[PDB]
Amino acid sequence: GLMQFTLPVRLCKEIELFHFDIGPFENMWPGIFVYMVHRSCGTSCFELEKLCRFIMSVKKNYRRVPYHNWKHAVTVAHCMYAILQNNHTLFTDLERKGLLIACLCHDLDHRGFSNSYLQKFDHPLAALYSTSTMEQHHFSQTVSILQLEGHNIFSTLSSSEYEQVLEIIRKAIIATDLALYFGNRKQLEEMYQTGSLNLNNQSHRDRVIGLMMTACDLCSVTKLWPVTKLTANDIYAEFWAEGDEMKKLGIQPIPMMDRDKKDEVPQGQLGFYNAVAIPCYTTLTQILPPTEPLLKACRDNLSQWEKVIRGE
Ligand SMILES: CO[C@@H](C)Cn1cc(-c2c(C)nc3c(N4CCOCC4)nccn23)cn1
Ligand SMILES: [Mg+2]
Ligand SMILES: [Zn+2]
Repeated sequence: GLMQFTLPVRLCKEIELFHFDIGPFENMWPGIFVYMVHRSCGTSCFELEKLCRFIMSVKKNYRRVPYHNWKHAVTVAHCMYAILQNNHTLFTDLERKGLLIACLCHDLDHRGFSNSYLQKFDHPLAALYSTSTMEQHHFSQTVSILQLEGHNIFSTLSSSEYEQVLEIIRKAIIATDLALYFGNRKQLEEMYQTGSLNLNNQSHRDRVIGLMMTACDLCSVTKLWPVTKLTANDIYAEFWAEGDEMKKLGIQPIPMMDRDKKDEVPQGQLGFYNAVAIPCYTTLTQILPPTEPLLKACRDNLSQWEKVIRGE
């Protein structure tokens, strides 16, 4: 069904740009991922029936929550595609293979609940996974799908390479734990400014891949303002539903997850953009200068939040 999809020609041109919004093409998302895989890895990387069976299985294991959903999977994959494209050489074939599958799988089975929640209100997942709670469960969900019948898209690789790619993926998914991000950036900014950053160093590499994942995970802030506005509505809904359950167990949530304090959201993003996004895409533009448009967009959206602050 999926397997004879062919992407529209106007979309072949625009999918290459950073600001591209997948949003209005819901039925084309599976075929846009397939297209994106073929363009970056080639038409022959996986067996089509294996890929399409996997791609649809992933989709099934994403829930109908307001933000951390199938749409967000394809969005973050797209932005990876764009970075990989604009910096093709730097990364290996096995990295390209893994990061796109990673971005597409990185929130597999999200419920709308932060690590923080799952840990406080003592839940199984926090039981099994002490830290980066959900981000582990996502990688687990990735492998259970990878090991369904006819779903193992990697089976034509050696054991050696199957366990390299799965590492790349594990690392990547885990790194989308925004908790881990902040310390990662600081190392990169330093490794950069001290003339010492060496893409050849495996450990330096994984950090950059890490920073890449966070640039991708957050890339909603790098789209035209109306799309960015509308997406924040989607996360904050998810955040608010979370905050309501803290209220139903007699605990005030942080303002961010309290729907009654929605006035403060503009300042919340103003911080998040200053504390996280601007620095995120600023270290990324230093390491990979062809990703500059991402920092460009972030800044435009910052002043929109700043504008909203002062009555405009
Ligand atoms: C729900 O997790 C809370 C405990 C803490 N927290 C909230 C965030 C957070 C905030 C404020 N905004 C985003 C965010 N986006 C920024 C708004 O547009 C959508 C993407 N993505 C991921 C995590 N985000 C990161 N950590
Ligand atoms: Mg996540
Ligand atoms: Zn995500």
